[PDB]
Amino acid sequence: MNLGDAETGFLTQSNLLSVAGRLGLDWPAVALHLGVSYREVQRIRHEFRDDLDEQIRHMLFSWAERQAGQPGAVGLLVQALEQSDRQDVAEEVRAVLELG
Amino acid sequence: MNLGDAETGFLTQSNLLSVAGRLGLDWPAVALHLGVSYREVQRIRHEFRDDLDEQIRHMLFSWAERQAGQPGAVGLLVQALEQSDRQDVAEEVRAVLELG
Amino acid sequence: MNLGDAETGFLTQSNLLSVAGRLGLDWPAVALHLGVSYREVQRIRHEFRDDLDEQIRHMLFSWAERQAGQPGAVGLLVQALEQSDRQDVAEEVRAVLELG
Amino acid sequence: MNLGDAETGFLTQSNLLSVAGRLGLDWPAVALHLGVSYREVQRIRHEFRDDLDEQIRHMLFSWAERQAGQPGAVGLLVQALEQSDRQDVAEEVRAVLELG
Amino acid sequence: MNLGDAETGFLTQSNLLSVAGRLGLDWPAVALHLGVSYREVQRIRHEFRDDLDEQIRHMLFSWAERQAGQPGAVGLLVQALEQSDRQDVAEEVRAVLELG
Amino acid sequence: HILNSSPSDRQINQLAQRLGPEWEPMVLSLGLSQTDIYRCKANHPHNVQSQVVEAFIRWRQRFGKQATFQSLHNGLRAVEVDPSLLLHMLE
Amino acid sequence: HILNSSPSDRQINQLAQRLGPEWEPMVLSLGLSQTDIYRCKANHPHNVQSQVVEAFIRWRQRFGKQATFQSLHNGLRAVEVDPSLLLHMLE
Amino acid sequence: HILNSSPSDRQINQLAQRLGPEWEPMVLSLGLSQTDIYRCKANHPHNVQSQVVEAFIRWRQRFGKQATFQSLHNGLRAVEVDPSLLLHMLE
Amino acid sequence: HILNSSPSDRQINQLAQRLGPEWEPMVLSLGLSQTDIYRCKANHPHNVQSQVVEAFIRWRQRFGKQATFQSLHNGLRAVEVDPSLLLHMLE
Amino acid sequence: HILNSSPSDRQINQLAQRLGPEWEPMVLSLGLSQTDIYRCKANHPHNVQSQVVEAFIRWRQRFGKQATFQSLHNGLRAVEVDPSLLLHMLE
Amino acid sequence: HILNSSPSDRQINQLAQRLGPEWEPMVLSLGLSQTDIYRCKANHPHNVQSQVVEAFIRWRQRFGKQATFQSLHNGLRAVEVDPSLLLHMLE
Amino acid sequence: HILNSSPSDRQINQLAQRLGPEWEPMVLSLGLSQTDIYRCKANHPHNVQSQVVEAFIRWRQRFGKQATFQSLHNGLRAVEVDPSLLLHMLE
Repeated sequence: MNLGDAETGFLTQSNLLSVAGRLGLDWPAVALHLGVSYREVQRIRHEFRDDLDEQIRHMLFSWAERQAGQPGAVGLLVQALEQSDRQDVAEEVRAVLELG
Repeated sequence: MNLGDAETGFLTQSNLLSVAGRLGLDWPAVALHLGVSYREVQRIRHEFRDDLDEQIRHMLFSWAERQAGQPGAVGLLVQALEQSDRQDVAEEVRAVLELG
Repeated sequence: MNLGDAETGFLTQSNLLSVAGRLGLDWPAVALHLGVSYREVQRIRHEFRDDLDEQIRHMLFSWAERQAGQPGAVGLLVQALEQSDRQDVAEEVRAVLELG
Repeated sequence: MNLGDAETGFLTQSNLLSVAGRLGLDWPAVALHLGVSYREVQRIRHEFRDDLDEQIRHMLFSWAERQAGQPGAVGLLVQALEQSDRQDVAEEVRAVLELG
Repeated sequence: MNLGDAETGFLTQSNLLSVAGRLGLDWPAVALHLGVSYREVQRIRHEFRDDLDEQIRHMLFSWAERQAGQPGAVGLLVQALEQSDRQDVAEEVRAVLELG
Repeated sequence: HILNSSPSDRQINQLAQRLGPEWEPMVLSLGLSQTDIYRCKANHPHNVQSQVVEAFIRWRQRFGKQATFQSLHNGLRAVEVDPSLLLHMLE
Repeated sequence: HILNSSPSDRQINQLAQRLGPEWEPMVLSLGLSQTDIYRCKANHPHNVQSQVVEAFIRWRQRFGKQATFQSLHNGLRAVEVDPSLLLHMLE
Repeated sequence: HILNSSPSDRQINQLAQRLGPEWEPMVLSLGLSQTDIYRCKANHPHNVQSQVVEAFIRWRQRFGKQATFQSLHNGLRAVEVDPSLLLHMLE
Repeated sequence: HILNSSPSDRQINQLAQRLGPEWEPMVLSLGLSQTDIYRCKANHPHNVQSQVVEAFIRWRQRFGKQATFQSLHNGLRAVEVDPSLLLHMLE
Repeated sequence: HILNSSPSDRQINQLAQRLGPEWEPMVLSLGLSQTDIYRCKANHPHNVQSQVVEAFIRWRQRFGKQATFQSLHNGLRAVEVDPSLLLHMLE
Repeated sequence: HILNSSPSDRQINQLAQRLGPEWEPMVLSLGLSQTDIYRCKANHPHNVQSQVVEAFIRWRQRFGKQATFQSLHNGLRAVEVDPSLLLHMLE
Repeated sequence: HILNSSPSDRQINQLAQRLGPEWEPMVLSLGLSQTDIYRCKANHPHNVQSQVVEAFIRWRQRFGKQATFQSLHNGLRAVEVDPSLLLHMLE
C-alpha cells in the first residue's frame, strides 16, 4: 500500500500484489524471514485454508500494514526474498523500485 | 449505477450485479487492484463473513459510488478484472459496453 | 423433500439425506453435472469450509428446492451420479425409487 | 417438555435439554430426519447463526411443540438419532425411558 | 486473575493470554487433556471458525471460569500442556507462575 | 469390566496421539467407512491429530455402547499394532 | 450366494493389506485405467495401503452391482495370485 | 464451429475425470504457470479431481475468448495424448 | 556460550532449507518418532520445506529449554553432516 | 483378423506380466528409445510391473499405426520370446 | 533385561544407517513377507534411510513384547552382519 | 539474443520432456545441489516430469536473470547432450 520512501522508491498495491502472485508454497519462508512467527504462519494457513492466494496475500499486505511507517520496508522484503531463495523475485522488486 | 459517462459507456446495477455474481473468492484481487484498501477488503469480508455474495456486492458498489462522476472509471473495472486474471468477466463488460 | 411424480417415484429427505451421506470429496463433480456453476460449488465449499457434511447436504437440498416441480428432477440426479462416475449411488437411488 | 404419552415414554424439558446439548454440528441431520425441511433448518441457523446451543435447543423444542399429543413421537426422535449416526444419543433416551 | 491459590501463585489475564498466544492448531489437544468436552471443543471451534485466536482464548478463559474456586488448576494447565507436547509453554508458565 | 466400557473425550484424545498412519485402517476395521474418513481429513485439512480425534468420536457415536475399549483393542491388532497402547495410556 | 455381492470397506481394507505390488495390475484388469491409479497415488503420496483401498473403492463405485467378489476372484487369478485370499479375509 | 467456443463448468469437470499424470504438463502449454498449479494442488489437498478443474477454470478465466476447444485439442496433442478425448466427452 | 539457547522460528526455517534427506534420520536422533514425522508429511503433502520446519518446531516444543543448538549440533553429527551449517547460518 | 488391431488397458497389462526381465531390451526394437524406458523406471521406482505397462501406453499415444498387434511379432521374438504369447493371451 | 526389550525409534534409526543391500534378507528373517517389503520400499521411494527404519517399525508393531533386542540379533548372525553392531550403538 | 533471457514455464516443461535421467547431472552443473534434487523428488514422488520441471524452476528462481537460455545451452553440453534441443523447443 504505502511502502518505501521517495529516495528508494515506492511499492504500489499492484506491485505487492504481483509479488504475492509469484510466490507459491514457499510463502512460509518469505514470511518467516520477514520475521513473522511460525505460530502466525500457521494461523494464516488456517483463516484461509481453502484459498492459497489469500494466505499469500494476507501475509504480505498485513506485514505491509505493519511496516506501513518504517523506512527499510522495501529493503527488508528484498532481503527476505533473497534468503527465501527467490533472487528470482528479489530482482523484480529491486527493478520496479528503480525510480527515485 | 451512474457508473459510466455518455462517451465510454454506462453500467446499470444490473450490469454491476452481472459482475458481482460472476466473481468468486478472487474478489480481493479485483478489490486491491481497484485501489481498494486492504483494511477495507478486510473490513468488508468480516462485516459479512457468513455471506460471501454480500461481500462481492458491498465492495463493488461502495467503489462504484466513490467514482461518482469520473472519466473512464469503467475502464478501471475492466483493467482490474484483467490483472485479476479474469479476462473472463473483462470481455463480458466490453461486450455489454457495446451499446454505442 | 418433494422430488418426482408418482409415475417415476418420489424421494424423501431420508432418501436424499443418504445420497448425501454416500458422497465424499467428489460432491463437486456431481453438482456440476447437476447444473450447478463452479462459481456456486465454490460459494458453498466456502460457507461451510469446516464441515464437509453440511457442504454436501446444503448442495443437494438447495438443488432439491430449485427442482420443486419439473419433470424428471429425480431422473436427472441419477444421471448426474452416473455421469459423476458413481454407478454406485446411481443404482441405489433407482432402487428406492421402486413404487409407481 | 411434554413429549410422549403416559405409556410410549416420557421426556421432560430436562431430558429434551439433555439431548439438545448432546447434539452439535450434525443437528441439521437429526432435524432433517425428524421431518423439518431444509428451509427451516436454514432459518433457525440464520436466526442464531453464531449461538449453536440455541439453534439446537430451539429446533428440538419447536418440533417438541408440534408433536403435542401424537403417540409415536418419542420413538420418532430415537429413529432419527439412529439415522444420524448417533446411536450414541439414541441410547441415552432408551434408558431415560425405562423409568416409566 | 482468579486462577491459582495464595501459596503457589496466581496467573494474570496477560499470563494466560500469553499461553493462548503460544498455542495454535494444537489447542484442542490441550483443551481435551484439560478435560473439556469434545462437544465444547466442537462448539467453540464453530462459534469462532474464522478467528483462531478467539477459539484458543475463549477455551482457555472459560476453563479458568469453571476452575475458579478449585485447589490446583494451574497444575492441571501445566500438566495438560505437558501432555499435549508443549513442555514449550508449560515451562513458560512455571516461570511466571512460580513466584510463591 | 473397563473393557466393555466406552473411552472418554480425554482418552480418545490421548489414544489418537499415539496412532500413526495406520489409523485409517484401524477406524476402517472398527466400523467407519472410506466415506467417513474423508469427512475427517477434509474437516481438519492440515492437522492429523484432530482428524484421528474426530474419527474416534464418529466411531464411539455410531456404535454407542458397542464401542468398548475391548473392541478398541481388537482394532489395534487387526492393523498390526501392539494393543498394549491401551495400558500404557491408562496409568 | 455371497460371491455375487460387493465387498464392504472393512473388507477391501483387509484385501489391500494383504496385497503386495501386484495390485497395480489386478485393478487394471478389473476395469480402472493407469490414470485412475495415478489419481490414487496422487491422493495418498505417503501411504501405499490407502492408495490400494481407494483404488478398489473407485472400482466398486464405478461398476457398482457388478463389482462382485466373483469379479475379484478372476482378478486374483488373472494376476497369478492364490484366490485363498478371498476365502481367507472371509473369516 | 464448437471448435471456437469455451468448455463449460460441466464440460471441464468431464475432461478432468479422464486426464491423468499429464494434466500438469498440459495446463502449462495452455498458458498456466507452475505457480497456478501449486495453488490448485494446495487448494484441494486430498482429491485430484477438484485440482484439475480449478486448473482449467483458471485457464478459461485467464484467456476468456481464446480458451477454445481448439486450444485444448493442441494441448492434448502437445502433451502426447490422443486428441480424441475431446470427441468422447462431446456426445 | 549460545549453544544453550533454542533456535528461533526464523532460524529453524534457515536450518531446514539446508537439510536434504538426512532430516528424517536427524529428527529421530533428536527425539521425535516415526509418528511425528508421518504427521509432518501428513500436514504438508506437497512441499517438503514445510514438513521439515514443522518437524523442528515439533522438536523445539517437546523439549522446551533443552531443544538447543548444542542438541542440534550433536544431532547433525549423528546423521553425518558438517556442524558448519550451524556456525555459518549464524552470520 | 486381429493381427492388425492394437491391444488395451487389460491387454497391455497381460503382456507386461509374462515378459521376463527383458522388458527393457524388448522395447528397444518396438519403437521405444532411452528417454522412454528410463521415464517409466522413474515414475515407478519399485514394482517392475507397471514400468512395462506404461511403455506400451506409449504405443498408443505416440505410435498407433505400425504398432498394434502385428508389430508385436517382430518385437517379442526380437528378444527371445516366441510370438505365440499373442494367441494364449487373446482367450 | 537388555536382550528382552525392544529398541526405540532412535536406535532403529541407527541400525538402518550403517547397513548394506542385505537388510531385506535380514528383515524377512523376523516376520516380514514380500507385502511388508514392497511397502516400506513403496512409502519411501527416495531416501532409502526411512525404508529400512520402517521395516523395523513394521517389526516392533507386529511383535510388541516378543520383539526383543535379541530378535534384532537373530538375523544379524543369519546374514553375515557381526552380532556386535548392537553394542556399538549402545556404548 | 533470446539467449539472454530466462525460459518460461512452458519452455521449461518442453525441455523437461526431451530430457532423460541426465537431467540431475545437468541441473547440478547448473547450480542446484543434491539437496534441491531430493526435495524435487520428494515433492512429486510419483510423476518424474514434475520433478524435472521443479528442479529447473528452482534453478531459475535461484539465479534470476542469470538463468538464461545460454546457461541451458551450456548446461546441455555439460552433460553431453546436443544443444539443438533448445532450438527445436523454441520454434
